[PDB]
Amino acid sequence: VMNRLILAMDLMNRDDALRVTGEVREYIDTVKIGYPLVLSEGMDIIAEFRKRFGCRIIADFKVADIPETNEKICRATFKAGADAIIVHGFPGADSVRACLNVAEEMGREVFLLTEMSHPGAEMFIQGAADEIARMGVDLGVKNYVGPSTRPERLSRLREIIGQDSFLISPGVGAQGGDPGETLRFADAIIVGRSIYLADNPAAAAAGIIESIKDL
Amino acid sequence: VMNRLILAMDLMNRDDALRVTGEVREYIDTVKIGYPLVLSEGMDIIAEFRKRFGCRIIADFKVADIPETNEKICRATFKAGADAIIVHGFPGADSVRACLNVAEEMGREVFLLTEMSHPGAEMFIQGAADEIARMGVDLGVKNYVGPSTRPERLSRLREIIGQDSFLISPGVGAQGGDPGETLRFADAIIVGRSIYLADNPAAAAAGIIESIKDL
Ligand SMILES: O=c1cc(O)n([C@@H]2O[C@H](COP(=O)(O)O)[C@@H](O)[C@H]2O)c(=O)[nH]1
Ligand SMILES: O=c1cc(O)n([C@@H]2O[C@H](COP(=O)(O)O)[C@@H](O)[C@H]2O)c(=O)[nH]1
Repeated sequence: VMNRLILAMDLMNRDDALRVTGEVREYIDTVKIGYPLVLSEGMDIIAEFRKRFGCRIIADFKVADIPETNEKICRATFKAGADAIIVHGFPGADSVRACLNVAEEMGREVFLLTEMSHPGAEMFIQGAADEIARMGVDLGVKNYVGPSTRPERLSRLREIIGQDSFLISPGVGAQGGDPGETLRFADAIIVGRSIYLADNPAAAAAGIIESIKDL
Repeated sequence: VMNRLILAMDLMNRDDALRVTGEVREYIDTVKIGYPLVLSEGMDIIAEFRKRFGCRIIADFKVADIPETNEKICRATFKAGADAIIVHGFPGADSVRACLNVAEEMGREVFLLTEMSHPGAEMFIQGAADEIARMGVDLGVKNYVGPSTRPERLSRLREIIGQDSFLISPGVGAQGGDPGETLRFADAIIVGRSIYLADNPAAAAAGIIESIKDL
């Protein structure tokens, strides 16, 4: 992705989301849109963004249902124009396979979320994360999400998925993660509040890119 | 809930969803609306249903993000009129607490999803489910979701949460679960395809209720 930086656009107002995304567009080529924005403004926001900014859109819907419901969620999401969808691995292989099947049918991609970045991830997800990543490899998953807040875990996850797999990583900035250290293992970093709550989002994005280019 | 039966309305078309829900309204008082319908027709469908049918609406969004994002998802969901939201417990206590805080602020309820009903739930969720339920009890959660497909697990979950807690259970019908056996442990059953794909949804609902009344 452009500059290895993905914007997590979690503002819940279309006008503010459009303003900030437009201000930082020269620095990115991929926007992660999740439920905070979609549940506030509608699924049409995905095609609006894709068109207005010509960016790729990753729908961060942390899909985590039974296979049959996961298939429906993925079909609705790709119909709305999303390029990729983020899926939880913890509900198991059949639930992930259902998403992979719809992505294959529709010419799109699935990102598998392994370990999460927040403190509570240590309770149950962390202990299962290596196995979730191995499950991804066995299912043919090529895109993964891992935590900026725990670079030693990001390293172990990169070890499991290999160098050919694409790995993106949230938790940079507000949650404490560092751009440069995270990019030692991930291909791209996801950044939300550090950019969208900044007094000058473009300056915040530029600052991050400068520290990345130096790597 | 009326007749201890909750309709899982996972049709993706507003006209079909309204038709089926209207046909079975005399047999229920609670409709579970999830992402298949919301991502296809918009969040306004929640208030439309609540108004048209005078039913309680559980938003089955399997919330499974970091605390900050979970708070935003819950606020948007309750603003749309949902009476309750279903939250995954696998992501940990801070993520669940964020949802409980918004429900307290807005006078609504949180249902904690413990073990899931599909086969893949055996891979990672089942091994953590008793602990997820105990976490719910420690956080003060009073509403839970457990699997119709594994009544021995539903029994163990009921044992952990106590008799005062409210427990609802999906996996009845299409996934193999039985109404009567499930109601030995759960307060209400969730039924989707067995009713909404039936040639006569009202007859299917009536049939289930007749077998429930006999209990
Ligand atoms: O483990 C994970 C997975 C995520 O998708 N995310 C998501 O990435 C973004 C992080 O945003 P922020 O930079 O404001 O902390 C949010 O949209 C969040 O939902 C995360 O923070 N941790
Ligand atoms: O463990 C769980 C948790 C759920 O919410 N569900 C949900 O309950 C419904 C089950 O519907 P059905 O009766 O068609 O199998 C679906 O909406 C599904 O997403 C489930 O099946 N298993």
